[PDB]
Amino acid sequence: KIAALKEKIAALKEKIAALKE
Amino acid sequence: EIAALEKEIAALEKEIAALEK
Repeated sequence: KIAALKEKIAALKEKIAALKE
Repeated sequence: EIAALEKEIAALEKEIAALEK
């Protein structure tokens, strides 16, 4: 599923976003 | 397009590398 990956990246996006700030 | 979703993973993966550096 496209959402499947879209989700994973959504997690890493939030992870990096965390460390970012 | 799923190949682009998984490819993006490395994107957020490399970004996380910035967390350290």
